Order: sequence, then C-alpha cells, then structure tokens
Amino acid sequence: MWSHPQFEKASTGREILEKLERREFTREVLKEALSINDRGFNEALFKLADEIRRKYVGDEVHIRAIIEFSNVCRKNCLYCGLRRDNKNLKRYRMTPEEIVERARLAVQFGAKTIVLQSGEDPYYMPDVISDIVKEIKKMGVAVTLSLGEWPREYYEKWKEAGADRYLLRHETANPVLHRKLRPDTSFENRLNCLLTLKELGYETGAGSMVGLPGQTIDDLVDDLLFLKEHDFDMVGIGPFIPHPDTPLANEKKGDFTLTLKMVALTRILLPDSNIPATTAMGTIVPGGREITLRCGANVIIPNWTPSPYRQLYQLYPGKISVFEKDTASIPSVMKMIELLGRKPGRDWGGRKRVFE
Ligand SMILES: Nc1ncnc2c1ncn2[C@@H]1O[C@H](CSCC[C@H](N)C(=O)O)[C@@H](O)[C@H]1O
Ligand code: SF4
Ligand SMILES: [Cl-]
Ligand SMILES: [Cl-]
Ligand SMILES: [Cl-]
Ligand SMILES: [Cl-]
Ligand SMILES: [Cl-]
Repeated sequence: MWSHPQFEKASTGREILEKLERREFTREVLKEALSINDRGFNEALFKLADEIRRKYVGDEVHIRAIIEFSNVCRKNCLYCGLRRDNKNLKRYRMTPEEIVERARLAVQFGAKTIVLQSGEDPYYMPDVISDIVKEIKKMGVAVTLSLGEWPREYYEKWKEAGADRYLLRHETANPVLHRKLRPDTSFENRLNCLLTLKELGYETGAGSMVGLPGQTIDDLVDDLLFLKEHDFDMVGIGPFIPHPDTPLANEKKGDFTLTLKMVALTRILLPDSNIPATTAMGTIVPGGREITLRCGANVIIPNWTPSPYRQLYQLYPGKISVFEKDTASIPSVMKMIELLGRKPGRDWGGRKRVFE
C-alpha cells in the first residue's frame, strides 16, 4: 500500500471551471463546484455564468410585476408562513376588480408581464382566475400564474383564458424530503403538474430552495440535474428563510453564497433560460438581487401587492418592506437595472431558443 494525497486546490478548481466551460456536467463536477469554498473559484464561476448570460439572453432584465392576491392556503408546507396551521397571520383575499385594476396600474407603469400568485386558495379556482386572466390579457401583456397544484382541467381552463406561463417551483427533487416538508403532496404530484403545464403549452418554471433542513449538497446536485433534464423555461431559486410561526423556525437559514452558486450553475446548464434574482436573495443580503443579476440572473419580480395586503403575504420574515408606498417597486427596479448597465425588457421576455 502506498499513499493517496489530494491534489492542489487552485489547480483542481481550475479543472472544474474548464469542465464547466466545456459543458461536461458530471455529478462529480457539479458536486465539487458547490463544495469548493475558495472565493476565487466562486468569482470565476460567477463570471462564467455572467458570460453565458450575456451571450445567450443579453442585457435585458425582464420585469415581471407580481400581485400576491390571496394568502389563504389549503396546504401545510413546513417551511411556509402561509401554511394553514399558522393561526398567527391575518388572512386576506383580493377581489377580482382589485386584482385587475392593480394589474392595469402595473401595465401603465410599464410592466410587460403580470404574475398572479397566491396560496392554494379554493375560492378562486378555476373560474375566478379565468375571468381575471381574460381581463389582464386585454391589456396587451403576458400573464404568469403561480397558484400551486391543481387538476389538469383547471390548468387547461387557465390556458384557454390566455395565461402564458406558470411557475411551480419543484422545491426539492429529493422525494423523501419533499414529502416530509410538503405533507399534503409529493414530488411525483409536483412533477406531474409541471409535465401537464408543459404539455398544455405553458412556458413553465421550476426551481428550488437552497438550504432546506435535511438537504445536502448531493440533493442540490440532483436539483440542478432535474432542471437540466427538463430544459425549463424559467428557474426560480432562493435560500430557505426560516419563519418563526412554522415548524422550521429554528433551523439554519440557507446560505447566500451557495444559493448564488446554484443560480450561476443553473445559468451555465440552461443558457437561454429566464432566471430571476429572487426577493429571497434580496432579503438575506442587502443588495442581494443586484448581486444575483451579475451572477447569471436576467429577471426581476417587483412586488406589486397593494397595501394593506402586502405585509400579510409573509412567506418568510423580512420579505416585505413597509417603508415606501406600494407603487415604488417598479420604478425602484428600473433604477436598479439602469445602475447595473442593463436595460428593461423590450417585449414580453418569453424564453427563446438561441443556445445550440
Ligand atoms: N420559508 C421560505 N423561504 C424561502 N422561500 C420560501 C419560503 N416559503 C415559501 N417559499 C417559496 O415561495 C414560493 C411561492 S408559494 C406561493 C405559490 C404556490 N402556493 C406554490 O407553493 O407554488 C414557494 O415555491 C417557495 O419556494
Ligand atoms: S408554499 Fe405554496 S402551497 Fe405551500 S403552504 Fe406556502 S402558499 Fe401554501
Ligand atoms: Cl503495494
Ligand atoms: Cl414570468
Ligand atoms: Cl421566482
Ligand atoms: Cl422568493
Ligand atoms: Cl420589489
């Protein structure tokens, strides 16, 4: 028997970067990219993702204005402040007219996509949503829905009503952890919803939380490979942020740098995908969205939920500021985009196929 020394870390890190540049996405390559702690490696990774972003999605940062129109949810996800068992939250629902007129105001402020998001609130489903979608589509914009898991027939009605896109983060690709954290459902059902949405012709978004309790680097690699397998149009990634009124209150928060590396690797894997700089990133680090836009992201989602409801859509602590008026977000993100040397999207910003 003889010795088994490790290789030098800078040279190993350079080899990982070269494998990524050559698009050799083996599990060991992605695991080592996520495991390396050298911040020179990390900076090179971010620069590679930024390069790919520049080449395949360009300089536009697409602005999607989100209206979180109900915080009522029938599910009980262990991470989420809107879980039905959290009785320490005031619940609300917006009327259709409130929603449509708030959307119209976003459109007038220049938003080219309206995102409608809620808890899984049976009040609206399916027909109230359909009517809202039809009204917003008359305004000449894209409509994205983010309403959770519903039957195929609901997704079909919403597509016929004119919805363009659907966001359904897969959360975690580990089926064991998924059921533990989402006790109403399963990864299988989540995936089936995503497959149905794509079959119906939606642009679909998936994505995951980083730093969930029980989640390992190997699980993160599985997330990345899951995203790659499906070639998702959109990928939403953020850190897990513990909420005090949930069973995960005392768990570790997701790490910013690790989540940023997940964004960067997603851009490398999916060069022409639409990848937001999520509000969760801006929650855990001041300026976090701006940083993320330099590390492969190309979308931003200003909060357009109106007072007095916005403060009640408390997925995680720190999500909402009440210091400024509820119309400030769109001009604020436009100023951010200008300062980055970027520009807002010119059109609806649908995912294109320009890589390969
Ligand atoms: N504690 C937390 N930390 C970070 N993100 C969280 C979070 N709780 C919820 N989220 C994120 O918020 C997203 C939107 S929840 C609203 C839409 C729908 N009910 C759905 O579940 O898809 C979730 O996909 C999840 O990734
Ligand atoms: S993550 Fe979505 S489905 Fe789960 S409790 Fe929160 S709002 Fe409901
Ligand atoms: Cl020997
Ligand atoms: Cl969108
Ligand atoms: Cl998102
Ligand atoms: Cl988020
Ligand atoms: Cl915002």
